[PDB]
Amino acid sequence: TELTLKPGTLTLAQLRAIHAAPVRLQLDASAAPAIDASVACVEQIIAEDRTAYGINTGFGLLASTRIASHDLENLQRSLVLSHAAGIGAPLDDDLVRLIMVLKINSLSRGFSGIRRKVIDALIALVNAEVYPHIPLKGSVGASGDLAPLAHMSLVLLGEGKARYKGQWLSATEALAVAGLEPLTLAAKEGLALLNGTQASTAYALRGLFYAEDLYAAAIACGGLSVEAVLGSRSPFDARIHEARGQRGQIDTAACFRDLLGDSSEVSLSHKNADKVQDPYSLRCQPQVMGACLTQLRQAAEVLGIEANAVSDNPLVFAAEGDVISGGNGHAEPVAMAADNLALAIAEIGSLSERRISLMMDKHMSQLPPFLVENGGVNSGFMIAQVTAAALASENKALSHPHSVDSLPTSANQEDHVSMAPAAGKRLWEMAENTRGVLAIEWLGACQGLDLRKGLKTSAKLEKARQALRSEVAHYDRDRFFAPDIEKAVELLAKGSLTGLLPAGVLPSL
Amino acid sequence: TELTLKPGTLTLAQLRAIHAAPVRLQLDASAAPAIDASVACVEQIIAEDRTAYGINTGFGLLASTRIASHDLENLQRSLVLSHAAGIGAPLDDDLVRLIMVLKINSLSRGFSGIRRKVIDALIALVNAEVYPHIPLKGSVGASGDLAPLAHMSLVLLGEGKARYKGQWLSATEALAVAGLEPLTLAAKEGLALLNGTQASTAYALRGLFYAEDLYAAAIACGGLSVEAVLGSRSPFDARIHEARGQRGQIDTAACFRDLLGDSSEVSLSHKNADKVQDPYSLRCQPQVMGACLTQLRQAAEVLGIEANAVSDNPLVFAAEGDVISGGNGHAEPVAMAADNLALAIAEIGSLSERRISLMMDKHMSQLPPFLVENGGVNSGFMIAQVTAAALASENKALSHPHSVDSLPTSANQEDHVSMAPAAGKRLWEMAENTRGVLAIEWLGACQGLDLRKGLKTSAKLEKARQALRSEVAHYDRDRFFAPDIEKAVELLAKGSLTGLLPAGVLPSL
Amino acid sequence: TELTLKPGTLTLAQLRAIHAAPVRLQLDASAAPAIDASVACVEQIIAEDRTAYGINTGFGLLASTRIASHDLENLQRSLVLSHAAGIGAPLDDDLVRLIMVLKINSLSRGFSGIRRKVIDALIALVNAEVYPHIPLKGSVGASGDLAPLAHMSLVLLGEGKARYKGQWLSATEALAVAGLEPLTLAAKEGLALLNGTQASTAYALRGLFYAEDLYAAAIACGGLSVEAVLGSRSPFDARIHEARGQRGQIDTAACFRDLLGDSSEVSLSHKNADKVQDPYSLRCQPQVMGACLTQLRQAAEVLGIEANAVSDNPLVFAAEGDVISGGNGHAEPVAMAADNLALAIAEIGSLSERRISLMMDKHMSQLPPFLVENGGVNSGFMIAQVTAAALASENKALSHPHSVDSLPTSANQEDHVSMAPAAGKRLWEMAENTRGVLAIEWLGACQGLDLRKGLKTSAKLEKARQALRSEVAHYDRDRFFAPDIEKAVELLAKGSLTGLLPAGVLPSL
Amino acid sequence: TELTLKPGTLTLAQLRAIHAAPVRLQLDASAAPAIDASVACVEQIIAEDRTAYGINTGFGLLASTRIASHDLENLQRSLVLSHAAGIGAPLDDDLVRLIMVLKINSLSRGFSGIRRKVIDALIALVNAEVYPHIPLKGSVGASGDLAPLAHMSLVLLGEGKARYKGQWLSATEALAVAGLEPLTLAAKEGLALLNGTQASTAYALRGLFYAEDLYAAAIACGGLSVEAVLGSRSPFDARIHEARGQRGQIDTAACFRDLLGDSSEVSLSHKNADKVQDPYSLRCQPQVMGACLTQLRQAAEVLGIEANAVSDNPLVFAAEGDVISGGNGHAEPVAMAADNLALAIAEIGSLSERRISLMMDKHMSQLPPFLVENGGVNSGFMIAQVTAAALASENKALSHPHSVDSLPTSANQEDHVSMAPAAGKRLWEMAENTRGVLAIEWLGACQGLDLRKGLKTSAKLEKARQALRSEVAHYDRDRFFAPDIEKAVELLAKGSLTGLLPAGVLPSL
Repeated sequence: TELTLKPGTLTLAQLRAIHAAPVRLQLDASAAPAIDASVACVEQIIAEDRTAYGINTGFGLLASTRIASHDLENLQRSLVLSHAAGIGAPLDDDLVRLIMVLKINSLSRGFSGIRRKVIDALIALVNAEVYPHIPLKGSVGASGDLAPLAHMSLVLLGEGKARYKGQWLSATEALAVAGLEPLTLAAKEGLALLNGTQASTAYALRGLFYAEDLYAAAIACGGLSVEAVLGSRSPFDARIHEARGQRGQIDTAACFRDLLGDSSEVSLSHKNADKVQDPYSLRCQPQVMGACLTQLRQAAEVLGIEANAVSDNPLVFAAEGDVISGGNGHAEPVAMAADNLALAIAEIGSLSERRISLMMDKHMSQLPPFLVENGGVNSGFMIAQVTAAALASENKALSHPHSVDSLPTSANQEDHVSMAPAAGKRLWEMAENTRGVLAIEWLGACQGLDLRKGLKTSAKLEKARQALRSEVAHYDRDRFFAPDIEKAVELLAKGSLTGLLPAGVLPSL
Repeated sequence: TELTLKPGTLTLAQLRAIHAAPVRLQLDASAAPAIDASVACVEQIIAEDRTAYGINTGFGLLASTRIASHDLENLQRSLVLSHAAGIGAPLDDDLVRLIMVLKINSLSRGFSGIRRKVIDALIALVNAEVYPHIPLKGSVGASGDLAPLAHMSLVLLGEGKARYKGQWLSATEALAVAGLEPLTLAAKEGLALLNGTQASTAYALRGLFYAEDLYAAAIACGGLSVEAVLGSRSPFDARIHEARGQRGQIDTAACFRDLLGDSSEVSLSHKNADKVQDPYSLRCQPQVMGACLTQLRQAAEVLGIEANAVSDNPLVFAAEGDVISGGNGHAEPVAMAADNLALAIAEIGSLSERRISLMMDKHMSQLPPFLVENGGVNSGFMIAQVTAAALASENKALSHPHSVDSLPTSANQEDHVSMAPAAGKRLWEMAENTRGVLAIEWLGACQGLDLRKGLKTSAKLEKARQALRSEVAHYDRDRFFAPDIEKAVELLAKGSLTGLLPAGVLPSL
Repeated sequence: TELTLKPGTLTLAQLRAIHAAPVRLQLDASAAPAIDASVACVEQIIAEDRTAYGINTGFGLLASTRIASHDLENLQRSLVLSHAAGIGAPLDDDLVRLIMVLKINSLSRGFSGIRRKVIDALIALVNAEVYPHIPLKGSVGASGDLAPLAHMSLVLLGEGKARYKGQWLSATEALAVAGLEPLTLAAKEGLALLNGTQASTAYALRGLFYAEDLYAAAIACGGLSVEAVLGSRSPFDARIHEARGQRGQIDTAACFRDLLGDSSEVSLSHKNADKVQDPYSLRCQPQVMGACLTQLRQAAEVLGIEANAVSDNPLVFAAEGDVISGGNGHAEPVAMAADNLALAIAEIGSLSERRISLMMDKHMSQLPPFLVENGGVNSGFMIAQVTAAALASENKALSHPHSVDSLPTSANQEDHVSMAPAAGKRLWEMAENTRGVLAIEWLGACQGLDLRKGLKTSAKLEKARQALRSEVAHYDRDRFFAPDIEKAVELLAKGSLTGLLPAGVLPSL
Repeated sequence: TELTLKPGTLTLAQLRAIHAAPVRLQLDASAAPAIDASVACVEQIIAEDRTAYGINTGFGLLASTRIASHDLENLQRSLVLSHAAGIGAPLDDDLVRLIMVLKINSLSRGFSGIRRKVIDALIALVNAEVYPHIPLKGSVGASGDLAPLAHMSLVLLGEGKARYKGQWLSATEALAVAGLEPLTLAAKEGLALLNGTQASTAYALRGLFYAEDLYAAAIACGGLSVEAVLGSRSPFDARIHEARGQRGQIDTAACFRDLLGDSSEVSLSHKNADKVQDPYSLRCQPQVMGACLTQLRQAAEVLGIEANAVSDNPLVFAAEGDVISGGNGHAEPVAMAADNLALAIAEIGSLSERRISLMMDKHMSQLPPFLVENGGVNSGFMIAQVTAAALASENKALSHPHSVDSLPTSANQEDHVSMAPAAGKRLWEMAENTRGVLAIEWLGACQGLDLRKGLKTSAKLEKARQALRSEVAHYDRDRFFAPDIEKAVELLAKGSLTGLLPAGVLPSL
């Protein structure tokens, strides 16, 4: 798991890996020159007793006031302490890891004027699997994610706390595990740490990875449902999608053709396989899942760029000798990317729920009502369908956009903000909702196919069936339903179906 | 502390108490007649070989078919098992208790035809402080809260699991704690347990109780903020509110006058107290908070009725010998009550946030910028304000209504539902958001008052100052900020400020 | 139509009539003393050279500075002219009248310090049916409906324009139609006219009247649909609704029983009336429409009061000789009331849409597919149903609440506002959507009942059938569909079915 | 204006031109072979008495049943008549034009099996500027825009009505104007006309064009606002945006640099140009407007493809001799493109409002309060600002996604739909809101720059001042404000500032 980072070149697949599992990283040697050059430029500005806002200038009245080196050193600590004003649930370690790596990535490009040694400290925490406490809420994604990044930065100073092996350690305990001792920040370093969009970006990246996972599961589940109700393959005909010209849809049908094949034992099992027209939940899968693929591709485009962005402030341009203040802390693009992903995740679940609904209806599924025999006496999947409906509906309200709101802070200087952290975070729960729907679709279609005694579907959809049946049995007589849904959900969360989808379809896969 | 329950007569204050703390209850002697008559009618139907859907009919083709009663018993168990298809986090014990008591309340009115012994089993679990596991999601609040209620009912059967003294026990161990053994259900009892609106109702009642808590706190917090910035008392003059005629606003201004009084040491400290106009976030508090009061009163009224409703189906009318199938499981009124509460919770937070923003602006507060001295190098409350902004903004999307959505379930027999569980559960997080804003407002105004060296506000507001300062000190120089927010939040959560509000203002207080 | 106004006592029924048609009004003689005393108190303040903000002070630098009387009058003009900065479509005459009468109503209570003669001028425009141009957008309902009330007030000054007999006139031409000459305003008079919540309130009252109209039509439409698909009357049994205890639902089922009766020739046409269970869209009509009724009642309570409110600023209390600045211009209660009404109008239409969907499904309706004979070649109501689905869906997004948003204006002086105008005006379009759905249900049910050859429904529902068939014939063979829907909508808009409803059920009826 | 249409190759710039103004078009000679082959494939299927769904089968019972050719002509008429079930206001002529051209473009690709004469008829109507009546609402954008396209198609049959020179004519008169006589449709032709996404796509393309128009105006307005308050040009430094890597932001800052230049007479007027820090509303224009550019680009990509799509059903593949039923009538990609455009239009307006708020604040603008001198008695821009706040706030609710909603229609065969028409049409009003805000910003910045006596801004920004000042004078003393806003809005609407923006930035420009 050893990543040698060339700053600014992380790929979405690399980000997914960093999000998914611990990492051992090292900065590429070629990053050192620009990083050290940046610090040298700050050191010269101060050595020449020059005044540079964000570098050695104070605040408010002192904003046009050079600062005594002792006080400059002190100002750093005070900024981090006061800015660590976040609240709510701790982030989990995988997400904290991602955030730390994005900050390392950005700092290591050499425009922030921070000492290499502080970057090395963050790298050491990551390699040691020591994860600073970071509370979920507080950032508005403008100037940066000041509070969550400040909470992160506390551990560096020997403040706050960090998790190691699932247990909270004091910063000193935690630093020691990393082979570190508390740091003392210099000019510009507090700002270099607290400014930026890494929390916002990390929140949205997890939303993306979830959206991708659910896309991949939905193609396999949708394939099984088609098979379970003896659906047609004609909706996936390449000529249909070429004639439309929508690329998400073209690629989506291609995926369906890949998992389903030209036919199967089960589909060959009935004289007529298309005779009657299929419902839209089946027949329009390429169009709807195609619209979702494009959506998440559009988001991923924006987020993969932001993961490599230089997002602090002000920026140090050592090549010019320049220090400049811009607005890259404003995470507006991130906020809209998260609101875009919301549409994708919601509609993936909505279509799956209608496929479940379809399999529940005797007049449409060519299956026993509620997917069970002895129907007078058994309810079978009846309430599972209800749970799917509850989950799906939830996503309509959750899809309301956060990127359209803003409140001015600090006497109207921060007078427009992105609300990107909120946008990204709601995607995690929408993904839980859509994950439960798909898990119930999975259960339904596999039950259904079982009822077409001994008949098999395609090679990849048989693997999908086998993966489920490894944990949950055919539903005979009524039994406690919930645990089956729990197991299906966990399987999906573990990416059990992801490997079935053709590679290079999804942005980070 | 012993509740002697006359079914159908629980008050909002009793409901708050059950939600807040354990309960010991017993049915009033006057309850037996209706209960016994109800069961007798069901027994008579079955004895008279009569057919009654929901009593002794099977399902589907058997909807119009009497069932071999021995099969009838099994049907009850199959219903509970298959209907227990809920998903998500376990509800906490306080909410399970409330749900159980609501179901006891309803069944004990004598329209459900259930055996007293089954009510008694539930009463024993409550009194033994044994709380069946109930998953958060699944119900759409139409037919009833089938999934959460079935999970609850599993324990009665010796299935599922229950929490005791904070630990999960097997159903049989749990039952034994309560002095019970597994039950065998009889005719209509499965449906009597599963149908109804008790989960939805419980969810929205927790939402009301939080909304009331936050209202009370906001009156005190807003009172401190007025004093901190040397605001006027003129906006609260009773003649202003009488001339408008809105009762929420009239009662709200009366509370403000109660807590602030006609003047205080602090207010008498400045020559002019009204000369200049105060901003709307001050001047319009009775108008905005009064609107919120009304909204939560409108909701309280609906939920207080629903807490005493007979909500299962079909209903047994012993007096006429009738069993009738209706739609009382449809929780539409609860769903709209919860969406109504959302507006209150959001606007209480929005107004507090603007009061916070006011306190940060030197040109508005007559206080040091960001409420701290040594401004050159100290940020003070600067990021806490941002956090307040993030929390409040979140509430805008969260207030999108759930009561306006619906999906047809079970082959379109259940073709319209309420989505009340979703509506009420989101209030809990909205309340965390607003609670956070108010904690920061509380922190700001006490800080700000502190800077008016040695001056006191009114008798009640000084107690509010006292409560906080017992956990969180005055902010001198920048320090780790978040722990102070945590502490103020917890204080608020514990109802530290609720007692300051005058009697008989809030529905359940 | 002569209304003799006793200010502050208008009823919801009186407000409906004013909204519905031209009015001829006059002030009750008993109102003169308080109005005249209010003016004298202002004149005394001015004469005693006392300084009163809102009365004789300028603005900003002059806000606490008396102004030369010559300027005092000029100030009045500049306020109206500068404040008339609204935009968008002209309000129609009915709404302009409502707003005018509301401002007459509030001014006439004698707390505003305005000359009776200006009130008289307004009354004169109303009675002459001369309606000032007022643009739709601009107000945020905080301080008042400043822009729309400024536009209205222009005409009093001989500025702006007014509609008479459907044509725009110059203000001078317009004034002369009303027997008036351009007015010159005195101290406090500009604020008295522009401050207040009359535009917000008028917008929300029209939404209420619409919601009410749609409620009544939905009871009759719901009743026809029950008859068309041979649904049961049992869901309306009074005992069911009594047992729940919700007053809206109790009253709603009373209405259904009123129009349906115990039975009908059609209902008696089919052996079984309860055998099979009705779909929720039928069976839960009392529960859903009852929730809607409660909502619109809760809204009505708040708006009927606001219609009688004294909402300008500052307020003059001649009895004490006091002038007070308060926040009555903040229309938060009206904004929440409108957001509440949104839930009602949306859910009335959602339930209707589902009933339409039921009538289209041969497996549920017991009617030919799509309600026409010769289905192999006729599409019948197939696309009309789609149109109803489009209309219902729109209302989900339109139901997003406006009362949860705010932007600070006037340098954070007006730092919290209500957005009530936006909240109320969207209700008109939501009503248009729900009216379309109901129109299509009406057409559907009458068609379906026609197919029950010669069978009659109840006496009031046959009246419903007759009202439609007088304009729209039975659908034999496919024909241009749209003109049918247009006619049904227009019929509903004109209240063709409102008279069927029992009196005293809806707030203004 | 003579377009020679090569089917499937329309560019966004061509689509803009078609939306903006009348067109004379002709089919390229290259289109005939495929058009003719498709028809011939259809005619041969019928001549061989083979059975083809959507070609020669009836409906319902006849779903698998050929039709007597005479009846086949009748079935086409019945389809158009019954499907013309739309409702609401008439679309404007420009939009009807765009729809007709899109339908011609699609049919002309030769996959629909429609006679060239039917295409020629639509082309004739377009060339004659005869515009069939089409009602705004009814379509759910799945199967197609059946209702609006049927309404359009009526005229072809000698039914319905059409607008010519602003007047409604009967279909036959309209047809005569185009040199036509009523047509009789052949097999599959009704479906070929009614199926597809042309209405959906036309509605969203107008939103895109509006969004673009407002982007362009916003750069010029934002530029004037920077100059008016003496803002810095440093935020636009290319190195800042290069370091982030976002292309939308890069292109946007480039645009700001183009319009502003390195400096101006006004900017050189003040010693310091960056000294003081600018608010986010200024400083973060590249970041926020860049995110908006990206959003509309992502939508334009999808819509550009969709304007050229083959979207009816079923499709005729003459090459193979195949007729296939697919889901291209499902307009999901268009629904999401519209919801995406909503975020852009909202945030452009939001940023514009905050710049207006900045300009009103004397502590922030370095200009007189409310942009007027003699402030004691003049209110100046004070209420214009409130109007902008109202408009901007409206867009938050309107931004709620429509693409996340769906209802099953037509007996559960159309069980998932896109709601693309609603999604696109809400953009038109959101653009009116944002246009109003930008108009007010324009007025304010020019007012303000005027107050920097005699000083000029950049070459392009002076043209912007000139454009406005040609219709609206400097604001001296308070005056009727609204007409100035109307005039500014009209100027913007006519594209007055669009030409200032560098070429190659916006998708259709």
